[PDB]
Amino acid sequence: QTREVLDPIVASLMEAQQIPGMAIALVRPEGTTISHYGAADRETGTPVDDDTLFEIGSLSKTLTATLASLAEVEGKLDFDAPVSRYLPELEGSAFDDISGLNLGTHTGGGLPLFVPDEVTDRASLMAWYREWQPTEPIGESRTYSNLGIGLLGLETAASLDGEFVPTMRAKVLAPLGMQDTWYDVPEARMADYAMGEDKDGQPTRVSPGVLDDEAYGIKTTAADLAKLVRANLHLADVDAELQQAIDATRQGHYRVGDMTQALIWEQYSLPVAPETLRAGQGYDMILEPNAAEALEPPQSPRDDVWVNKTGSTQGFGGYIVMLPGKHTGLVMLANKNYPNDARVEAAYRILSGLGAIDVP
Ligand SMILES: [Ca+2]
Ligand SMILES: [Ca+2]
Ligand SMILES: [Ca+2]
Ligand SMILES: [Ca+2]
Ligand SMILES: [Cs+]
Repeated sequence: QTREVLDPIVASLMEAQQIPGMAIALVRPEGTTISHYGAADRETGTPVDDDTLFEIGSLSKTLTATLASLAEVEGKLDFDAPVSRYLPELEGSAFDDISGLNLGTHTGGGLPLFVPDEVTDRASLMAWYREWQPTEPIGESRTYSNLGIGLLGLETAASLDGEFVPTMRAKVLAPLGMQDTWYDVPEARMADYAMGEDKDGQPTRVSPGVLDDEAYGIKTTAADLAKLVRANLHLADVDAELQQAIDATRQGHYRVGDMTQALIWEQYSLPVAPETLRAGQGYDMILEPNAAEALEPPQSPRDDVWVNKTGSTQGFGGYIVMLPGKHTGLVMLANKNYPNDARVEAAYRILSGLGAIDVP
């Protein structure tokens, strides 16, 4: 049925991009369909199944955003407040002028993409933040950033008086029922941990690193992510504060050309062209500063949009698309880092094929 539309697109996708295995969740009002394809590990041939864990990379950022938003709903975190209010060890730095909202929208003054090599632990990280000088106007320019969302994770953890991972597990993952979601894959589940393949056909698995948890560290199943997506689409029953936290992550905060930056989530008004989506996932959007105009009539969550987030590691590639107006969402996880253009095309074809959008 749904599988009739889905399966040939995935097969062609996996053949065209030589992806060993995929896990796919389609969320709709009527229920969720989970599909697994191919091998969790090319060398061993172990099949992808209900238990297979995939590195989701920057998809992790949506959880980080969600926890941040929940701290805000509980009144423990103020989004427009200076970051140094919750992290006094940054008092007197640029983070007297940068808010948690800036960090969640990548408008923190040009805070760079990658954690620098000199930063090896928490203490060298906080020293790096104290000394860093903005290179872009705060709140007026977007630079996609691991350091920024990372800091939002640390700001959030302080505001909740807890450690990031257990606090995420207790306040977001457990209540969403996301029990196959891990930051550090336990020894007992290593057999379910899919092996990544890089662009050269080589086995690869993500290494620990500074701010890994906050920015890119999650290993999970497609079904678990579908639960986050379910909740975003108002198709789950969750704690009222959690739902409100989740809803607030889709508030539009900045216009960035054709893209609206919400809280980590990025969105486009419908109808959207695939080329517009592709431009969102390209060099010009991801790897350059883009002018960003604040929406302070803070836009209420919209029901006429394409909401998405890509996430990758060296050996993994993931994509989440939500269409709130159609109560429809799509999660695609692969143990290959294949081009974002191809993720976009496959998503669009799936959703168009399902009748959830129209091509012209
Ligand atoms: Ca405020
Ligand atoms: Ca490095
Ligand atoms: Ca860590
Ligand atoms: Ca094509
Ligand atoms: Cs768990």
